[PDB]
This record gives sequence, C-alpha cells and structure tokens, in this order.
Amino acid sequence: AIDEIKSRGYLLVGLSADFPPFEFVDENGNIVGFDVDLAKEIARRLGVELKIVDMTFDGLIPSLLTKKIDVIISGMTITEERKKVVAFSDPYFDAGGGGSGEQYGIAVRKEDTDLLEFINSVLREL
Ligand SMILES: NC(=[NH2+])NCCC[C@H](N)C(=O)O
Repeated sequence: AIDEIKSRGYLLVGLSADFPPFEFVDENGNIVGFDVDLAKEIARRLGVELKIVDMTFDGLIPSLLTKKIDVIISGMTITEERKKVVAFSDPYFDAGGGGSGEQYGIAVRKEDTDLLEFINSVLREL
C-alpha cells in the first residue's frame, strides 16, 4: 504494498473488458462498467490515480503474480481453486442472492495484507 502504491501515485487494476455490465468498451471506445466505478472509488480513497490494464481474462491471475497489476476487479468469482493462488476481498456482488451462487471479489496477491484490509474497509463504506 500500500505505501508503494501511494508513493507511485497510481493503482494498476487488471480486468478483461468483455463482460458487461461489469466491464466493457462503450460506443466511445472507453472502458466502463460497475467494476470500473469500483476501481475508481478504491483509487480515490487511496489518494491515487487509476490505470485500467485491459487483458484477456485468462491473463489476469498471471499478471497479478508478476506484479503487472496491483489488483484484479473483473467480475471474478471467489473460488476455492483461485484461493490457492490469490487472496480475495469480501464479496461485492452476490449473483444468486442470500450469498448463494457466484460471489465476485477483488483479487490481491496473498502478501499484500495491508492493501486487502484497506479494500475491505472501502467495501464496507460503500
Ligand atoms: N471480465 C470478465 N470476462 N469476467 C468473466 C467472469 C466470469 C466468472 N465470474 C469467473 O470469475 O470466471
């Protein structure tokens, strides 16, 4: 990291802009959606600018591991398989209601505990 992000002055958020209404490319060519608005809010509250890094969906977790992005906010279902490799925020979208079915989370490298705690605070505030 959080201190490193604040020092850099920007948050790099990975997603795959092919999943409306969460992320998509609009009639103007800009990446927009629910997850973009959320990325912006987290950046705003960290005091930093946002850079969205668009990539193919399968590329996200490898990008997060190699530190090309700080977080994934890309309609990503919290799963036990993915918890082997990354940490998730608390869910921010409940596809099925009453916490059933797919719950979307923000993926963070397991080492970045500070950043995950902060993201969880933002989510509760929202
Ligand atoms: N931006 C995207 N293409 N997201 C696809 C998400 C599909 C499903 N929720 C998953 O986590 O695999």
